Amino acid sequence: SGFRKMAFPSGKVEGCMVQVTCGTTTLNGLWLDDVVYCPRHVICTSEDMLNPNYEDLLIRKSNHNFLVQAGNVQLRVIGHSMQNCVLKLKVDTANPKTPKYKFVRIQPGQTFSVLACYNGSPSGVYQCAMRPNFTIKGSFLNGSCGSVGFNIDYDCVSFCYMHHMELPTGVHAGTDLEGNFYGPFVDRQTAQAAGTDTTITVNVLAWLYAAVINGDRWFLNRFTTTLNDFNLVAMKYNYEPLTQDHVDILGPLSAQTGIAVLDMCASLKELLQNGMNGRTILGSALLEDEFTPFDVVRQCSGVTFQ
Amino acid sequence: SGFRKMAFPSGKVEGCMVQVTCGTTTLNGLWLDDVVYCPRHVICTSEDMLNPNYEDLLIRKSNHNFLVQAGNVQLRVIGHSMQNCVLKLKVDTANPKTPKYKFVRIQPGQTFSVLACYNGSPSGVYQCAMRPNFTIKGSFLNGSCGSVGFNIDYDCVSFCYMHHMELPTGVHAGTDLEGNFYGPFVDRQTAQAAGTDTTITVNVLAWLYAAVINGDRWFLNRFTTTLNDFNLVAMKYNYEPLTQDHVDILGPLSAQTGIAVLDMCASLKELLQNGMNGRTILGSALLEDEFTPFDVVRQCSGVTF
Ligand SMILES: CN(C)c1ccc(N(Cc2cc(Cl)cs2)C(=O)Cc2cncc3ccccc23)cc1
Ligand SMILES: CN(C)c1ccc(N(Cc2cc(Cl)cs2)C(=O)Cc2cncc3ccccc23)cc1
Repeated sequence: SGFRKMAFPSGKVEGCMVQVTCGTTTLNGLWLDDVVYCPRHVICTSEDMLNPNYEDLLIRKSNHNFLVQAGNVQLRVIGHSMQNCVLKLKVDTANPKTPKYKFVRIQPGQTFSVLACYNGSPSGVYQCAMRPNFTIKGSFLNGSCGSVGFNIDYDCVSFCYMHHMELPTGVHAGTDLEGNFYGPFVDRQTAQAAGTDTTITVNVLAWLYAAVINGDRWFLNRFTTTLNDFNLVAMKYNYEPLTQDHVDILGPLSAQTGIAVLDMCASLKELLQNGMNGRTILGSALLEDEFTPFDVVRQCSGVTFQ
Repeated sequence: SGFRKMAFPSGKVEGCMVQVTCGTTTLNGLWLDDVVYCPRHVICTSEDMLNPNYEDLLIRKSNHNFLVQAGNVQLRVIGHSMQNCVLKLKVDTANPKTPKYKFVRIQPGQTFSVLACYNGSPSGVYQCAMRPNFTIKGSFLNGSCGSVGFNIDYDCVSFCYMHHMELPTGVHAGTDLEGNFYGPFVDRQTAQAAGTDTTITVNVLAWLYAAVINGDRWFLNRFTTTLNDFNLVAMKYNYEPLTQDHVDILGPLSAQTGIAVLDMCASLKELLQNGMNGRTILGSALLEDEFTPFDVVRQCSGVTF
């Protein structure tokens, strides 16, 4: 038993991290086969970032303007192209540690592990959720750009996030590995803001199921609700709508605990109306929404990765 | 900016994990050079566990009673010895992925990463503190025994924890890599209970300094405290005493922020009195005590490995 915010083991991703330098800008790149992926803003000075024309900035760069370092080993750049907000550096050396991998774009509410890096070297690993406002609450200092987020399924690393930006509120924004931003953000130093955020309802319900699995049941009640009546109440509390798909995804946790999804919805309904009355759930005085249904099942059933 | 509970990258440890089977019992082992380290209870059945005599159980074993699997490769056991509550299986093959490593015994309050494993395969990585009552608040299912806890300094893995047991409260107990239990716990299925736990005061203070470094000052006040008046108050909230050593360890964070350690102690005193009044500190509605002063500096300064 016990329930912790748990990252995927980072080894397969650690073997993919490199340092990318262009002029006075150094950040991280992801080295898969013979391509290094990094934020295209590696080609910018702080002055360029005010109003960059990435096409024009890049056309002035040659292969030898890009210094790629994999630990101690200099990789020679033999080609470069941009895809959306990611630069792709073709190198002379295929990464021999390249894992089985996919590039996947995730939905708001989905979690991933971040391997925070500086100078192509890992600092640490933590879990993030893609918020409904397409930000993440990360821990990123200057030089962290090009750090990635990922999930593992068996032996397949699904890369879902590359780090580009910190917003004024101290939350973080980035792209998928095809360089498409999550959220209405641009890679220019201009006035940009996290939108009003909402609570990831399906994840709170997953975490209530985690609480029940772990012996915390005080919030269960004799009541039920329709999906419709649940959503009418929860939307007043800036909770995301719960869909039939969310209900279906909670099926396995409902079956393991013997608590019908709509019965857990009735419990959550009462929690939103009454608060906790000074009690805690899994050692938290807040309703946690950064655990997916899969995160709970994976942790509570000991799923491993080969 | 931002501040998260952050584990060490697990790659160096992932390369050390194997599966150890003795009879019907399967758990995890740690393969460094030509030795596999695992809990000595791998030689027990559930029936053996009430009052096992491990000397007597072990002398009955041959090398070939121990099945060690490193992925697809069977490692041949060529010797075994017991050191306190750990079994050392000598194997015919040195682990080529052996990192630079040390075995360390940590103090209560110190943090480490756990790589939770089943069947010699990693499930996930999280950060833990050795509680003052010598338990850890982990996430461990049956089969997790032999999962290890560790710190990294650059390229050196310091192994500090091996997982043996879950207590009735759902907290966890284990040993150092020399097989000495943290706390008064024993590897027997006897009634054993976590003592009353306390809050790791020096860590709460570190985390308040993390909050200040991250741009949040709402909880500060105009007051100071003597160290003695601080301890008199905080002990009423089941906080560990703060020692002059703890004050000294908070020096660098105090100097970075311009907040005197005793001034931060005055803030903590008021937080315990008032609570948060609907606010959070670094996204938490409770006072977090599983970040050391070093964890804060490491994370706020971007130390890499
Ligand atoms: C000099 N360069 C290349 C440069 C590149 C990126 C940044 N910025 C600002 C912006 C990024 C985007 Cl995308 C639009 S505006 C950042 O947000 C980088 C950044 C990322 N993550 C934590 C940070 C923490 C502090 C300061 C900057 C951080 C500034 C300069
Ligand atoms: C059959 N075997 C070898 C065996 C070995 C250990 C255990 N126990 C009970 C005890 C361990 C110790 Cl040390 C003394 S009593 C555990 O606590 C293992 C364990 C560890 N971590 C999460 C657990 C969660 C559920 C159940 C058992 C868990 C039981 C059988």
